[PDB]
Amino acid sequence: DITYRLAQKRTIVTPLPGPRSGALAERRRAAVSAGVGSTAPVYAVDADGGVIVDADGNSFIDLGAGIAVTTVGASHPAVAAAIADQATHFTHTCFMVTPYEQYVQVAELLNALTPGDHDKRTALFNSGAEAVENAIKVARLATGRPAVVAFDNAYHGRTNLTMALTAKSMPYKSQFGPFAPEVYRMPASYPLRDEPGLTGEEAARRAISRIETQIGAQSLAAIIIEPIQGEGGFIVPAPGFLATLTAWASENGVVFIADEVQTGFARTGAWFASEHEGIVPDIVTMAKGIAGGMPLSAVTGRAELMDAVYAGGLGGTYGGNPVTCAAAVAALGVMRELDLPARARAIEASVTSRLSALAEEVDIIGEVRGRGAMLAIEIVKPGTLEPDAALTKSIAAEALSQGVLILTCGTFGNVIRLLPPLVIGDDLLDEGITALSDIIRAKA
Amino acid sequence: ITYRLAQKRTIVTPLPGPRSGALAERRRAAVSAGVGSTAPVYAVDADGGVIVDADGNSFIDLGAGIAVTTVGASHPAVAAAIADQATHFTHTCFMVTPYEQYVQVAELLNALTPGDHDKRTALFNSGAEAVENAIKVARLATGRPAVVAFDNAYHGRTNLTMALTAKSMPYKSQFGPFAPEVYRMPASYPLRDEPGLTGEEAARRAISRIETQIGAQSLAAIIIEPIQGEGGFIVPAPGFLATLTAWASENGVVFIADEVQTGFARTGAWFASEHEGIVPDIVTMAKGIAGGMPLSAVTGRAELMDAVYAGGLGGTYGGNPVTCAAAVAALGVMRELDLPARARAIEASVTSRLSALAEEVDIIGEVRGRGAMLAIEIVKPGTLEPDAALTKSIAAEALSQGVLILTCGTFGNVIRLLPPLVIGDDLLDEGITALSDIIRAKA
Amino acid sequence: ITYRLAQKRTIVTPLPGPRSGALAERRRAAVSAGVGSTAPVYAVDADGGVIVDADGNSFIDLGAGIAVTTVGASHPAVAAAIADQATHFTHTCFMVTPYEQYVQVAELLNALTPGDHDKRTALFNSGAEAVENAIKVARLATGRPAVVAFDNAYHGRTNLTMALTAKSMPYKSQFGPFAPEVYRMPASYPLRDEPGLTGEEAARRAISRIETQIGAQSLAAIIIEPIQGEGGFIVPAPGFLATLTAWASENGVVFIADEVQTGFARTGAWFASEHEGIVPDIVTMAKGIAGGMPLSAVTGRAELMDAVYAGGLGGTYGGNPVTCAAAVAALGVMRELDLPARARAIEASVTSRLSALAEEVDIIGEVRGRGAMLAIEIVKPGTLEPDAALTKSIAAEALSQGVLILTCGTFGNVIRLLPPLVIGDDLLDEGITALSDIIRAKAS
Amino acid sequence: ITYRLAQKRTIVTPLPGPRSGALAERRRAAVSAGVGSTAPVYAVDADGGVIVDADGNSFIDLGAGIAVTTVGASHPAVAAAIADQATHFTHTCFMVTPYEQYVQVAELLNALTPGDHDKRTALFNSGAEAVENAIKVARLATGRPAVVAFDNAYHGRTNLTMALTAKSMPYKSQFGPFAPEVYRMPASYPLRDEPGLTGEEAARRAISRIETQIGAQSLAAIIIEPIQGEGGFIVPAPGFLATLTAWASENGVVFIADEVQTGFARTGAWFASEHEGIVPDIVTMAKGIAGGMPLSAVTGRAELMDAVYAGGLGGTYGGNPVTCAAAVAALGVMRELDLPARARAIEASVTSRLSALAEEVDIIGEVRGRGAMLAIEIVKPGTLEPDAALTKSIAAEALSQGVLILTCGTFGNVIRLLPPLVIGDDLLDEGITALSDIIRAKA
Repeated sequence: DITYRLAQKRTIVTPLPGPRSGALAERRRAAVSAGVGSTAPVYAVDADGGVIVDADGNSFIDLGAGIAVTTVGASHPAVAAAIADQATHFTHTCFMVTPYEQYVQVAELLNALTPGDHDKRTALFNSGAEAVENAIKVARLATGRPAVVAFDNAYHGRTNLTMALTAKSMPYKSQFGPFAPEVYRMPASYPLRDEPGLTGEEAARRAISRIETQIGAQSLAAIIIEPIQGEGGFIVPAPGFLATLTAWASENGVVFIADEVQTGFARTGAWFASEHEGIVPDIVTMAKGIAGGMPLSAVTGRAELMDAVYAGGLGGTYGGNPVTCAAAVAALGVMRELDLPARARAIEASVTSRLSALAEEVDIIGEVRGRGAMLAIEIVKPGTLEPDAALTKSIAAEALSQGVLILTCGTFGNVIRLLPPLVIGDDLLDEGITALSDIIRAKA
Repeated sequence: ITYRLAQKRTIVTPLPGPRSGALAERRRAAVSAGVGSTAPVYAVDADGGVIVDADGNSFIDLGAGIAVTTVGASHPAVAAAIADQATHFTHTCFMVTPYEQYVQVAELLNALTPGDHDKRTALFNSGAEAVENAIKVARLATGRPAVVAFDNAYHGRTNLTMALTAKSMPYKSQFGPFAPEVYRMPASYPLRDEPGLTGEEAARRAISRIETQIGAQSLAAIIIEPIQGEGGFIVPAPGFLATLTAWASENGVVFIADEVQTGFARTGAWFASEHEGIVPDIVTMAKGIAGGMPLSAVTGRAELMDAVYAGGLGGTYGGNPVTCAAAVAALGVMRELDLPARARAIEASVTSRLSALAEEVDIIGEVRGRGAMLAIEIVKPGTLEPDAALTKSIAAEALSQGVLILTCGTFGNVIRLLPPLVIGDDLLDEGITALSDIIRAKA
Repeated sequence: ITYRLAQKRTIVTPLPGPRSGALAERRRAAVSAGVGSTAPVYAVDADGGVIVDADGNSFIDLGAGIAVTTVGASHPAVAAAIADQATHFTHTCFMVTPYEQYVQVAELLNALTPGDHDKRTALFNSGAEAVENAIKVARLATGRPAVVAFDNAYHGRTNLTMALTAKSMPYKSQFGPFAPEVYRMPASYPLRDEPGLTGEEAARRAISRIETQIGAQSLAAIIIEPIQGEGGFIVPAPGFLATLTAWASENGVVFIADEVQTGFARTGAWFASEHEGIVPDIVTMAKGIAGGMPLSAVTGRAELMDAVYAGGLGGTYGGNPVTCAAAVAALGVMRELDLPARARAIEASVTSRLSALAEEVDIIGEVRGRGAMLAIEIVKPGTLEPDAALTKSIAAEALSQGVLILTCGTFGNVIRLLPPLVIGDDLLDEGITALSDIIRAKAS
Repeated sequence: ITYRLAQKRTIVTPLPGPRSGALAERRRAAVSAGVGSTAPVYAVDADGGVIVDADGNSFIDLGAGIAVTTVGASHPAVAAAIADQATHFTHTCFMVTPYEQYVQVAELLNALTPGDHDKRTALFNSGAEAVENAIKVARLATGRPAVVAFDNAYHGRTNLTMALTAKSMPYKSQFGPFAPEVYRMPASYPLRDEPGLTGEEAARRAISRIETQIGAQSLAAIIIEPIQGEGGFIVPAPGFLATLTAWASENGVVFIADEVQTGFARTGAWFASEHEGIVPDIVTMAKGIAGGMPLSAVTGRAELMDAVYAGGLGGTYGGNPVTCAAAVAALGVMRELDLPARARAIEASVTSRLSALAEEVDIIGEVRGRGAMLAIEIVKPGTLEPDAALTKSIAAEALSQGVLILTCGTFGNVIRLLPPLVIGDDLLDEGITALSDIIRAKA
């Protein structure tokens, strides 16, 4: 039993964008860099439960959660109350100047929540990119080795190094280099497009062989991978792939970094997606869902790695902001109290079965995949695995016109993803999935 | 009657006290040793010119969280704006579903930054991210690879911002290899440069080296702080920056003023670039912008900022709507209270006291800075040999006396003053007197 | 052919013998341990198909000093040209005072390389320097930063050529960090790729990855060996290279054929590119060019080669007049004796013997190559699992029997044949019979 | 000494003449425009102090092919050794089948380089390859990433040696991005540095910057030319190099003396390091080593050179046996004729003439260099403003008079003298007089 602040309804009753959104768009185009861009042409005034309400009073079904961020809802009252309260005491002291309990609380929670029973420590930053940057810093300093491996279909951020680590050039990297050195890309696992029948273990062995031939373990500080590749297309590795990699890394003194920026915090039907794989990452990176929408990120890793860095080596002015920490303590509480991991598993069950039935009735769905509330359909030309990015975009755009916000992704631009807030109601989620299904049938 | 906390220095327990000590045991068990903190006490409230710790001690705050809480660390208008926005939405991702608060901040920054030309803004979370994105814009817009940064510079802790940062320890050491095609040049450091060197000559020396070693046709950008912050509050010789900007303009090189620390009233103007009469092609901002909340900005010529293809400037959290609400409020407070004028008054009163102290002792090599960004460089008597150990000792003794004062510098020997601009005259005077007494004792 | 030395295999002392042993003691006391040598005997003469050591042993030379002494290691016309030029001048620095010998080599190479289009040449000393300068031309001419190299590639031992080289040990390990904006892609390796994979499809896979991860607009050059040499004498599937060159041409990307090892009669044509029907934008050359002397060349489209400002391509020694005289003489010998035809005859006779041998034993996974650049890949029986130890043991046993045969391979399990093309039928037959007997002994 | 060619100037056709003109047409049709040549005439013979062109003109050679043909460009012992080796074998690849000639050169260089400690050598083809391999040894042996090079340095035209080289045009521009973790530092340039700056202080300034910006624990190597060649024949202030080598030793940093240009009799000693009293950990060599043939060498402490795993230093052609035979012969000639002593005599006589000339004109800012590596820096009268255009015009006019003289310099305003050491006194004098007359005419 969840109580909502806003009516959980889809309501589209003006042109899109409406008049007030249009006036805002004119101001936006006059003031904001064209390099930014936005998926939706409407401007938000409220977001609660499973809806976004725009400046003209339209109410959209939110199947994006701000790209997997507002897992607890975009204005959860406990999160809002924690934010307001902390801000009355202090917005900022800089933890590296005058520390505070809120940062310590978050570190404690994350140390306990991440995989493994071993001794761990945490450092907090603002963005997921900063978390990745700092995990790489820890691995390089602790091992004394220079190279880092990242994978095909990877996405890790928009800083120079996280661009280096990211696989796709457009729109993340193109014209923004040259890039941070000693980053090597390897093949990972992509079941749909890899050789038929390839096992996870064999996919891992092929990557290991390439690493040994082309880099050498003695020069490799770290392997970084997303347990489910997010922007690359919600790619779930073949069973056995990740465990095979982690075993090799452990044998070779290489730090294994699981990038759980998108998969972390209930999203995949577990606290962390690494749990489904049985792996215990040496370092985990986190952001998005952590703080109920506020800018917080985290690096949680084996104590001996995290404490290898000299005092002052991990830094930043804002990181572990006390208001964002208060938001995180509250958001993590909500996840526990409402058992949002269980809710994600319920969503996997109901949505995957609907999408699988839809795939049998049309010919444009190449695969239904994902876990928990991180689910996707890959869109292809009938009778092939040829990507159809144009159709993907058209489906997403038609859904928006019908009042349902659905994101896309993928190395080839042809994946419709589903990232609802986990506090969405059954009826509104069903309405959104039905609207999408009708659009897919119409296109097929 | 107006402040929320008592504007008093109150030290009535050992430091750290018992509640801080218990928090510190927790902190050492949970938080990476790579982080570290200046103070051993844990904050529960910060307001006006004070920080109150978990044991009820009250410290005079001459750091502002490293130049961040310019409007105070819990300004009630900032607090109310944060609270209010959070009830509506914490986040939609501006790149997914946009919102007015981001647009408002962009409008405010386009208006506030130097120059009357057409500008656009993009928002991120940290100062390092702002610098990263300024470099991305310059590189894409010019089609050129190289970037120049300077001796004594500091720009952040990401791989590229480490590359752009001069000092290795603790910012860079063991964290490379670093982003390529970054070239370091000499800038202006009047105390330590050749006696009588003009800013124009210092700039011509840098320009000559740039032309010889890089070539304008390969250079996307020159990035410099108008007053170098972590490097030691180094104010360039007059004429230096204008000489550089003129060359950059003539050669199609993007000039980026990194105002992350200097920006927003701090130096007695909205931006420190104003003192120099320069109009930077791009300005980077963070710290003071949002009254303590994590927001950063890149404001630049429209033709540069709009050269980037849609989706090329990105990030999930950037321009967070709660942080934007905070910024709108914080910028309002700066205007309403005329905090630039306040910084100018602080410059006048504090610089004269510090200059008098410098004549009285023999360990102050220079008093420098502008507005409420003021510093003394500590040296061995009769020399300009840095004394970092003494610098550290003075700051630690100040802390034991209830006054939080930060240090910095390429050579670790600069005591800096970064008060919140809402500090009262009497409490600021008390803090400066306590510092002066400690400096006299050490000299 | 008249030979200077008796074309006989003669092993009549311990190996190494006493005089080689005294040289080896001096060598260990004076020469870096980082260098290393395959053979423990010290050369005093090399002619036709033999190497005569300091103790009078005569070895059958199936290596040609790693594909260098194609015209033989002391051809009298090459020696005469070297002697004559040294009497006039050893060096003036072509960039200071030019000379006809450099111009003559440039003219010969412009004529001999693929295509009828306008070309220019620049001369250097080593193959690595040629590759460096081909990359310099491509980067300057295109104004683009990135370069693509491939799995199994080898291009040299300078920092950038190490970057371009795939295998870490012993070429790269501990010698970084490496030159930036080098990206590695899969090429074609028929034995180890998916069974049935066409060259066109292998090329499409590389192209897709290049488009996704780099973007043509950032790509100055693709560099590939037409037959990968140190990587294991890997011949691409038919259609692979043409598919690449077509894409490169369409996208303004400079295509560089690294013919340092394949060049000059070696593969049964002047250039291996001819077998593929491709016309590279730039060709890099060294090894066989100057009958053993240190010369290398970059020959490319005039518009590319002349895009570089005067003084931008340089070096003190490059196009050394004595080495140029050697090259004019060597190229003359290749023409006069029709060494490409001789390479074709060696392919016919040796490939059929080696293929018969492969049916008789169970440790030969593949016989491959073209002309006199031929290889057998050694595997564990009934598998494609590499056997580097056995490969090494075969080569070592051959050396003990007076036959110098080199190895190579990404996995260290390729026995290669690189005879001088002036070897006699009888001595070549003897060498192959000795190798076969050893392989038969090991297959039991 | 007896010569093969007439030791005189002979200018009896237009320059270029008809045969050189025909060759130049062929050259422009066949050779990349990126190469370029100083002289428009084509060589058929070079011997002693002269170069004879395709039309029978004879030039006084004051360049030695850029400091290469120190023993003369066709010394008969060198030519005979070359001929003789080629009849036995041109190449076996030392890494496949080794040979005595490589061992002989390694032994000679181990003995000749500074210090009495245990050393080993590896051979390559070019000076750039020697520098590449010295950096490889230093990085592997120390396990550290960074390399320091200096203002005004030149080390070669490969990607990494371009990175190490200071001047962009024509060595680097548009050829990047460059090998990472190369840091440039100031060295010593007496003419243009602060008046009175000591070498020790110049080194202390570089050391300070290194410690601040890199940290010894990340620094594999410092590489410097004992006299910077292409940068303008810059001789460091006394004490500079020794101060650096002391610091490197104390901090585990490999010090590499790049003697590619200074090496082998050129500066009045076997190696220019001798004049400075330093013992470099690694020396790089090429140019004069093999009497014009393509050989280069890396000679270093045994513990450093042998730290590299077998096969880690390589190349197909390196230590070519014909080039090794040339080197044994050339080094023999240098010993037999005491060419280091000859270089000291040249220094004495030429420096005194050039210094007198500098007193008489107003366009020579400095006379500098050692041995037969001598230079005049050309400036605008009453200033140190470079005059590159005048420098070029002097060299061009000398060529028209039958004297081949090279230029160089960071600012393109240095006339250099690099004669072969077998040039006769009368011909060298004639060359210097022709140059002097031209310089007088210009002043």
